[PDB]
Parts: sequence; structure tokens; C-alpha cells
Amino acid sequence: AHIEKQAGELQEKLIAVNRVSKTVKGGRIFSFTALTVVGDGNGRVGFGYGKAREVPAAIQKAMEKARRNMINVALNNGTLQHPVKGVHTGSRVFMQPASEGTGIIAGGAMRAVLEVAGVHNVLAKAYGSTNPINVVRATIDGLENMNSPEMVAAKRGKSVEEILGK
Amino acid sequence: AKQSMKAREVKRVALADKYFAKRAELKAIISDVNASDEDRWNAVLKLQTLPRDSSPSRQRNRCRQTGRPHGFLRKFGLSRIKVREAAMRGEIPGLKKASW
Amino acid sequence: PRRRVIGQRKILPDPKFGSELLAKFVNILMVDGKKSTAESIVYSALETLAQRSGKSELEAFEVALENVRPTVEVKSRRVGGSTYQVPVEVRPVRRNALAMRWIVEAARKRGDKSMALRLANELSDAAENKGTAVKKREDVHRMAEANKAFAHYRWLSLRSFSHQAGASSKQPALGYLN
Amino acid sequence: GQKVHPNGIRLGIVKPWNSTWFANTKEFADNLDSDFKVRQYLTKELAKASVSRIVIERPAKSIRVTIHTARPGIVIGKKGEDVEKLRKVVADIAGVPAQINIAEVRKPELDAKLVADSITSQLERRVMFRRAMKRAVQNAMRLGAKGIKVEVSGRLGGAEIARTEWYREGRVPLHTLRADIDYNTSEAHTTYGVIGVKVWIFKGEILGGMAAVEQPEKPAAQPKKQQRKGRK
RNA sequence: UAAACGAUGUCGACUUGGAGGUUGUGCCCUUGAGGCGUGGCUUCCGGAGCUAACGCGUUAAGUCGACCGCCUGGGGAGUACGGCCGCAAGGUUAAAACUCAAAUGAAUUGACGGGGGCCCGCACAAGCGGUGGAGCAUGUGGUUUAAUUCGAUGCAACGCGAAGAACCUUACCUGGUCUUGACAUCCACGGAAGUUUUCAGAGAUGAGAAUGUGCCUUCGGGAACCGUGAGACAGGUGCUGCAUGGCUGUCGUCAGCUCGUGUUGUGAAAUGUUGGGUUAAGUCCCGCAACGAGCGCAACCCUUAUCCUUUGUUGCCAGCGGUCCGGCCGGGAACUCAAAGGAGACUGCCAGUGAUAAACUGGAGGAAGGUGGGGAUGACGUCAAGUCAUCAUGGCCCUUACGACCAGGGCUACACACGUGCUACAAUGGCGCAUACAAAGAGAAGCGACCUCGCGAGAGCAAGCGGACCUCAUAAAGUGCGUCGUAGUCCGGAUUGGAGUCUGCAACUCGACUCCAUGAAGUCGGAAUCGCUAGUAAUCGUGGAUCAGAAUGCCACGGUGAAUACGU
Repeated sequence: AHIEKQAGELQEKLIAVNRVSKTVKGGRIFSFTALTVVGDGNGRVGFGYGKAREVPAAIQKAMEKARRNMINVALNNGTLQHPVKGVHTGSRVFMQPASEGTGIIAGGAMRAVLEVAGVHNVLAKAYGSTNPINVVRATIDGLENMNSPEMVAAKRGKSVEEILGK
Repeated sequence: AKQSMKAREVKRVALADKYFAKRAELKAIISDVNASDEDRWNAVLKLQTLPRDSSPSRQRNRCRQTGRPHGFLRKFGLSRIKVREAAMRGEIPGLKKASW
Repeated sequence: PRRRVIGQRKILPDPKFGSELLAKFVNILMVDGKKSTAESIVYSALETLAQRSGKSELEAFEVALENVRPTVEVKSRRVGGSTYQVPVEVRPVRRNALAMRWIVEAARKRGDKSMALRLANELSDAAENKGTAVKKREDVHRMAEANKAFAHYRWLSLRSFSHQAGASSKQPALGYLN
Repeated sequence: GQKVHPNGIRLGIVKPWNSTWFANTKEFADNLDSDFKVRQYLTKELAKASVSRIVIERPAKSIRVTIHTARPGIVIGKKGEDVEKLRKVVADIAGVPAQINIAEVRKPELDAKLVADSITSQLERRVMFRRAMKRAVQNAMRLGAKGIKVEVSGRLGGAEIARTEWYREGRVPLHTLRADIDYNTSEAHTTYGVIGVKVWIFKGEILGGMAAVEQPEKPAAQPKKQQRKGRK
């Protein structure tokens, strides 16, 4: 029954909660749906939507789905090495290189999602849909446009990426 | 429901004993068929004026453990609602559900 | 509806007979629930027919029970377009029971001095094709024999069937395509 | 919210009850009120310990109480004075010479009403009731029973409006009519008003209760197979 | 003008194809709008890549190019306003104060189609009978008074909470009468309570007589019943059912619902839990992301049916005795017979049907075949569904009272309508005479043989009883014969005069039963409308729950005991 990935650190970021209705066909039951984010400290594509009778059983379901069919991904230093504009499904987010002298600057549940992602110093404005369910894809799409450091000279910088497989 | 009829019934059993005991068949002895050529006259037809509340004909009981507006059941000392309630919890003995 | 087909049950015999045509005649002659009178009502009727002619006791009974007796019935069905009918062939068991029912309603209002005279005269009257349910048998069979030219919602059913595998003819159907 | 009649219409048809006595005629009413009274007043006196089932019984010339507990000898006291006092009041209420024995039920350390005590505390103190019913069912299924149903109602969590919620697990049939299965209805108040739990617990479908008797009583234990019967 | 469009500006370069429509042309057996070679517009299908979704995908909505057009929330507005063109209405780009927290692209599931199609409950049908019409029983409203108390309003109210209603009951209304109070504990005073007995007043309540002064003890003093009084406190059909707990009705025997968990989508959420075939069934063959398990359902269960089996009375009697030929009793065990172990029958077999198949129907022996007959038996749960009035209960009000003692009046009035059921309108029945067999159960303040009384019901006394012992009980319809013709009769027997009875001082309105004479409504009832598959339906009596007193009902029993189930 599946392989799972782990981090040596705890994430229990509950982002949303909902309830399921059929309203006449068996009427309406007490069930909830839930969305929970499991990072790594440097990032994961870990996002899980699950559902059950009660809120606790529901979140723990959703926390399980945030670590199966998912793998961890990694980025050196608290910044991102590319000024790129991550888009995922109308929720569009921005990054530009920065200092360590600034840490996070963000609010709500977003400051908690960016800390595990490693893209919190580079944190620039979000636009399009910025309600909780889709705003939180920073650590997914913003780590699939990824750049990360491996060179010793800027003029060997494109040469060094070519010889990584040649 | 409602305590005043339950209050009436509780007073009544000591008042049955006091008024009615000495005046049970006395109606019959002094007036009706037992008064065969004896009694039937005014000088004895004043003797029964105390019992009226004490009479078995006002001894309606209702639910012996709470009170209830009609629908009493004499074999349990209980009622419709209160029987079902006691049966849910298995407090009543010998109790089948009908199947034959 | 109905999850399954369900047939008739066993019916018990009566203390004066072992023949079925007699036991089924006393049964739908039963009213107030009391068959033990109806036993006599059947046998007292049959003796009066038998005095009218002595060849049999069954003379007028057997052809009345053919002649007032249907063969086909018509239901009315429509869920769109225009109004239609669907004829069905029915079981002997119900053909017979309409006929016996109609004989015992007609005879009990016939108003003669014995239930024995009333039934022998009402079977004598329908046997010769001039009693009271000859009209009812003739009208009901005419309507079922006639509405065989129609089918449930014909106008959309004629395209609907040939698209979903079916015939190009004109046929009656049980509340579906044709 | 139809709430099918959860146990009353299910008894005496190989399903034991919390009374076993014989009465008939017009005095059945005088024996039942007396049996309610002794049920109410006796368990209040042995309330020092928790208690799992109650059985009061009236055979020829005696009154016999069976009681079931999570540990034995505990309602019986020390010395023997404590239990002679339990027999004093059983005679006083029923009006017959008294007996009591101590016995335990199948799966003793678990019972219907001790789950509802556990769920009630959080609600009484107006804090931590959103995982409490679920943790109650988890503990309950770790201590025994083949299935449990819990339904909680109240002005729950101290709310200014009412809520129904429930929690069901394992195998708890509802048309069942064989083996005793243990039921409690709590009722209690706190500052905001009334709370309540309906606790059905299910031990076994042939485990626990009586079984159907496997013989007639007519051939057995009879040292002389006649009185006369014409054979002498 | 416009939905005036590769819906996608103009035109072009580049990016896995295959095929449709249909066409230049090379090649083919020209082998059917075809294939291959190489172009064509034009369309299906889907990969790299793209979208919020539909969808796009070599004709892009991909990768892009140059260069131009246009948008900055909605409504109000494609209008106003300005420039211009137009016989002439008009057209054209294109706005705000004001109003307002939205408006708007897409999609899930419920419901829903009157778009297409599929399924089920005695829900119809196939019938049969019943309410609705008469009259009565009983509840509802209308309407009425001091008041004729509510709760409930198709299916989800009306023989139901609130099953036995003179007062009591009991909410309602009026009259007396008191406030620790009918009831518990705690203090104070008078009477013991209990019983017998005269009387006043309405009865509450009190006075007097006669019997008794018990109970515990500091004989201080109190409990018990009753009166008196004070607090704490008892009590509250006290309000609020969007403040609640407990509890239950509905869909429906729908044939599905849910618990844990994975997966597909960004997700809401689905999937399973949906299809076909089959079923009481998540039962069973086939099968897709559903897997594992529970619920409904199946089961254990009590009961019946023959039949085995044991007991042998308060049960039975083939032969036998006492003998009027009755198990009453000497006696007998073949036998039912009662309550219980159960046996037997499993859709298991065979055949048809059915997609192979679950399973349905037929077939047969047998007491009995459709998961043998009967009953148990009903999911999660919306419905602000209904009870604060069994009962629990806060917020929160009275506590000389939204408590409590006592009498009388009323729901059950009567105008009618309405729910339900009862028994008639016939003759399958009624009558007259003669004639037959039950099952089950209720009786410890009770009923009850005999008794004397009684038109009958019943009456008071009492052996007796514990109900297979004794009694309700003559069980009736049915059966035998004769009789009756749609005439309110040969059906029905309401009203009313008048007598006799029950629980109780006390039966007048509000109560129940017996019986004598006369005698009406009612000809199978319209709109409406339901229950039922076989011990049912119909119909007749019986007992019981209830139960102070009494039934037309209900509940269960036994007599006599039906049509049919094609079809949706």
C-alpha cells in the first residue's frame, strides 16, 4: 500500500475546510472535505485534498495524500536563482532575486507555505485568484521553474549545465 | 403531566379509609334492598354526608409514578409512553415482542 | 414494477363436491363469506335446468358461460403526441370469472321467487344469445379487436425504434417503442 | 431522523432483560413499582464504584440481586457489614427476605455508560469537544466490543445553537433480536443547559445473554416415567 | 445593421501524425466517398505544448514574428455627449452624476425536463370489499355558552398523545376555603391514625358520642392521618420545539446508504454508493478505480404445518368395567391432546425461461413447496417535521401563586361538513320452528356453582377459585325444512313513551346494560378514496387490554372462508 516521503520535521498546514451535501438523497450528512500542505524545509510538490465524517479524520486523510504520489525537491540558500513568474491555474505568483536580509514578507497561511519552500526572501506579489485553495502552489510550480547554484564562474555557468550530462 | 390531579389521588386513599369504610354498604342497608321493612325512614336517612370524595368511584389512579392525562394501564402501574421507555432499558420482566 | 411473475395458488374443495367446474362455480357465487349455502345454490339451480331439459343438467349453463364470456381486452396508453390504445390477449381464468360474475349480478336482481329459479332462467336466457351480458361481451371484444391499429406514442416511437435496432413495421407495444 | 425503537421491541425472544421475575394477575403493578424503586435506590447506595449491568430477580420465597462490575468484591465492602446493609434495603423495599451475589458480565472493563461519562466531561467544562466523541469510540474499541454506535446531542461545545452529531464503528446490526447488547441514555445539565449521549454497544450476536434451551423439560431428571398411565 | 466568424486581426515561418469530406495528378487488382506517391482546401481523432472549463493541437487556443485595432467592475449604455454621413426613421465611435457589492466565463451533485430512456410498493391493474350516502360509534373542525379544554392538519392530524371522561377525570369554567401548602425533612400547637356512630354545612370542614391513647424518646418533643403556622424548601398541562435533552413520524422494504482508505481533476467532489442481467438482498453471472468492511436485506429467533419425540393432569379413551354409556370414576396408552426438542424444504433437484449465470416459473412426492406457511423484520438522514404536556432541563416568572383542598357544570352541545370504523339496504340473506361444533384468554379490595329474588340483565349471601380444575358461556353466523319478491319488506329497526338494572350519598344534562309497545331514516350513496396475495380479503360470534361503572372500536382468537395477480 504505497511508498511515502518524509522530512525529519513536522508540517500540519491546514489551508481549507468544506462540507458535502446531496440535500434530499439521503438528505445532508455531516461529512467534511479538507486541504493540507506537507513540505520538507526546502520544498515538496506535496498537496493533499481528502474527506471524511469529522474534521480530525478528514485532515489526517488529507495529510496522508500530501505524501504519496509526491516527492521532495531542493533548493540551496533562502533565495531562488531565477526571476521567474510562476503561474498555476489562474493563481499567478512572482519572484526576483534578493538578500538574506529580509526573510519572509507575507501574510495569512502564505508565510507558512513559503518558509518550507525556500523562496521566502524572493517573495514578490501575487495576482489572479489569491483565495486559500490555489495561492499555496508557491512550493510546487515555483520549484518546477527552478534554478539552483552549481558553478564557480558566471562565464562557465551555461558550460557547467551542459557537461552535467555530456 | 400536571400535578394537581396527582395531588388529589394521594390525599384520597387515607380519605377512603376515613369516610367510606364505615359507610360502604350503608347506602344499601338504610335505603335500598337490605332495608327490607327496616329503615327507609327520615330519622336514619341523614347518616351518610361525610363520604363523597372517599368513594372508589373517584379512585381513578392514573400513572402511579409520575401522573399522566388519561391512557393509564392498570397491570404495570404505568402508561403507553412510560412502558415503552422502561422496555427500551430492559427494566420490565418477561417481556416479549409478539411473534407467533 | 414487479421484480417477478407470480401465479395462482391452490384452492381447496368443498364438503359436497370433488369436481372442479362445480367448486369454482360455488366460489364466485360466494357472498358474506359463506360457501356452505352456495353449495346448495349451485345444486338447486342445476336441478331446475335439468327439469327444463333432461338430456342434461348442464344444457343452458355450458353455452351461457361461453356466450357472455370475452376473449380480448383494451388498455389506454399515452405519454405524448396523441391518444392510443393497446389490446392484450388475457387468460381463460379471467375470461370465465367475468362471465360467472356477470351471471350472478344479473340473476340476483332478476327478482324471481327462488335463487334457483333466478340462475336457471338467467343461464337459459344467455344460452340462446339474448340475455343481459350478451351486449357486454359483444361491446368489450369489439373495442379490443379494433384497437390493434394503435401503439403507445406512435409518432416518436416509429423513429426511436429503428435508431436503437428495430422493425419498420407497425405493431402494438406494452407502453414502449414500436 | 426516524430513530427506530432501538431495543424494546427486541426482548425476551432469546434476548435477556435487566429484570427476571414472575407476577401475573392484578399485583404485577405492585411488584413492578417496587422493582423500579429497588433499581433506583440500590444502585445509588453502591454508587461509590462504577457499575456495568443491573439484574434484580424474584424466585419462590426470596429476592436475589445480581450485579455486574468492572472489578468484583468492590460494592460488597469490607468485613461483611456493607453487604448486610445492601440486603437490609432490598428486603425493605420489596418486602421479602433478601439475597445479593456478585458476578461480572462478558467484557467487564467496558460498558455503555462509562463511554458517556467520558464524553460528558469536556462538555460540562465548555472546552475541547470536536475530537472527544472520536477518542471515546477509539478507547472504547481498544477495551473491547465488536462494534459501537455513539450519538451526541446538546447545545454542544456550549454553543448558542443545537447540534446533532454521531460516530459509528465495526459491526452493530439494528434489526437484531438474539443476544443481550448493552444500551444507555444519558441525561445531564451544565451552565448553558442540557447535554445527552445515546450509547449503543454491541458485544456479540451469540456471545453474551442466554442461549435457546436445547431440550424439553418433560423427559429430563424423571426417576419414574409414570404415575399410572394405564400401564399398572 | 447584426451572432458582419480560420467563433480565433492582418499576413507569414516553424512544430510526431493518422484519417474524414472532396479534388489536381503519378501509381494499383484503378475493387465501392479506398490505399500508396506528392500538392489542395476542408473536417474527425489525439501526442509535444496551452486553458478556469468547454476546448485547442500542424487551419493553435503551440513556438513565435513584425505592425495595427481595442479593454480597465457591474447596472444604467452600444445609449448620452461631440464630430460626420443619411430624402427619412436612423447609423457610427463611445460617457457620468446616481446606484450598487457585486456583475460576469465554467463546472460538481441534488432536484428537474413538459429533451431521450430506464425502475419499484396491493401504488394501480386482475378483482373484491370499505369510508364518503343512512343510522350509529367515535375523533376533528365549524358554530355556541360561564366554558363547551387541547395537541395535531393530504401521504406525515382525526378508533392517534388523550383505550374505557357524572363530579373525579382535567386541561376548561364558577363558587367556597387556606397558604410550608395533597407530599418529604426540619420547629411549634390541637385532635392519635385506625374503627364504630348521630348530626350541621354543599362538600371542604366541624361539633358530639362510643372504642383506643399505640409508635419512639429528656414522655423536651416528634413521626403516622388531619387541621393550624413560619422560613429554608416543596410544587408548577410556566414561556420559549431558531435555547434545548430524551423520544418518534415520513419517504420505503427506496433498493439503495455509510465507515476506513486509494485514485482522477487546480478543485468543489465524484468513484464505490453507477450500468446490463437477477433479487428480500452490496444476492448472484458480466464489467469500468474502486479496495477492504458494516448498515438496509439474509441469519440466529419465537410460531405453524404434518410428523418423530417425551409428559399422562386440571388432558385423552381402540378394547374392558359402574353405567342413564358422560373419561364423571375402577381402569386402558391405539389416540388426539397441551409446550417444547425439534425433524422436513435447500431455488437443493429436474425441465422451461434467463447472455454462460444468479434466480423466477413450471414439474413431482408429500402435511407442506417459490428462498415451505406466519411473524419478527426498515439503513446514513435533510424535513427548523411534532411533544418543554410522560419525563429531563437552563435562561427565567409566580411561589397567599402559572400551588392546593372541596362541590357543581362542560369536551360527548347540533346546523352541518369532514376522518375512521361499526351494522343495514338483502334472499350467498332474515324469519319461524328444529339442529351443530370453538379457539383463546380474564377473575386475591375480585369474580363465582348452589341458594332465595329476578320479564331479562342483575341482586345480596356463599362452597369454590387461581383458571386445561371453578365461572363468564345458550358463542353466533352456519346447518335442517318451510318461507319471502324490491312492496322500507318477509330487510332495518334510530327516535319516543314507560318500566327494570350497575360503581357510588348521588346516574339530569356526559356515563353503561336489560326489557315492553309503537315506529321513521336508509334501495349499496356524487366529488372523493383506501386496504388487501390467502387463514388473506369478507363476514359472524368470542374473550381480553383498558378496566370505579359500561363498547359500536382497538387488540388477539376461533366459526364459515373468495376473485385473481396478464400488464406498468
